[PDB]
Amino acid sequence: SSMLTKVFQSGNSQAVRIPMDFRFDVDTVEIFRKENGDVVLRPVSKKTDDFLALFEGFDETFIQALEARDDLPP
Amino acid sequence: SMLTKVFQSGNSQAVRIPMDFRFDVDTVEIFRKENGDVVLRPVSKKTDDFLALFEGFDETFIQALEARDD
Amino acid sequence: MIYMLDTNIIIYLMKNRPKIIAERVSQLLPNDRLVMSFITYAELIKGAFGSQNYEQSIRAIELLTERVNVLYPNEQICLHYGKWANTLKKQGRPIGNNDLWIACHALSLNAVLITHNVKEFQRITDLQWQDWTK
Amino acid sequence: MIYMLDTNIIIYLMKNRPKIIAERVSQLLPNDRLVMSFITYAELIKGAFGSQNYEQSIRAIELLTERVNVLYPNEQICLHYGKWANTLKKQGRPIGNNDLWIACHALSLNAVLITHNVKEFQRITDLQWQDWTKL
Repeated sequence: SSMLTKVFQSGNSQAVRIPMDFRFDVDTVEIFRKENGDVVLRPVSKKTDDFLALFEGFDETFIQALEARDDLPP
Repeated sequence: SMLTKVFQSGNSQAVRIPMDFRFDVDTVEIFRKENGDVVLRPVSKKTDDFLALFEGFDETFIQALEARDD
Repeated sequence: MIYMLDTNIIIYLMKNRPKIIAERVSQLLPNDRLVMSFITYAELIKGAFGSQNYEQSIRAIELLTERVNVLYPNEQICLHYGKWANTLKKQGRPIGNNDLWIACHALSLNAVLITHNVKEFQRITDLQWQDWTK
Repeated sequence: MIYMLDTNIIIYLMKNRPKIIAERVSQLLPNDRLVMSFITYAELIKGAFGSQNYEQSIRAIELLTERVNVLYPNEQICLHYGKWANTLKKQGRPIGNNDLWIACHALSLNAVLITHNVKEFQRITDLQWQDWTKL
């Protein structure tokens, strides 16, 4: 027992509609691919979700500038 | 008026101040008047207290702090 | 206990967002506190100015610090700094200056510093640190 | 007005007793204040540990800071440090890290920073500063 659901474009990316039968109660899931081409989604805990969300928002340019610590001795 | 002695202190010269002419400050301004006399004028109370804040530090302290590296 | 995220572990968290470290955070007891030093916050602001979208970066920082608060020190940071800056100068083994300030901030709080750069910080022998990557 | 003495001017004053400084101090109004950054106080502590007589050095430091109070940061120092650290990255580290923290401390207080022989500070174009050893 399974359903069909739609792949669609959102922004510059791809996304899949989650029917309510399968709704997640977190905002972040782990995603991996099995040998057969199946993509598997496994939610994280709510606490891990809320903590790791704090580091969403920092792009590569920011990481570039931050990594450039140029932290010389006293 | 009185007389008093010039002497040497370490590598520098100094003058003895007789009791009647003692200063209440650790620092005086020294200058030469138009007739060549040397004048010792005590610095103000404010100035003396400020400069005193820096007199206690010895050369090992300064040598270590002078190494800012930065 | 206070747990202080250093600058490098916050870079790691931005590059790799690993579940491992989220797990360790949850283990923190109720009266515990998760924080960063003002040093690290200043480095985050620097990155915001060196990034493509400044307003975006600043909003990311503001959200981050709402949960990992920025702490500002008192005189105890300077006592640890003088002591360790001298010790390491005599050793000839100085560490980065911002890292030194960060370490002494952690000492002044008797905090645990969370870092993925243990070799540098091990030189500060009084420092409690943990690597939440390893 | 808040006058923040940087580390170089304090070192200078330990080695010299110059007239120019007496005059500048004399010009200070009654609500004017002399302070030092926590950065500078930490460097003072470091000199004490590197000095022959630790307990005398600490005593002299206590006397100094009773008059020249140490100030501790708040959020504004970090905003200024982030801006100027970024700008100064292009210019080849012309300012030492502790000097930069000190400058940003003065910026965060809108203090006038008092220095000796740190012309680099002119690159921080919104910093108010003065060399009280020169005319």
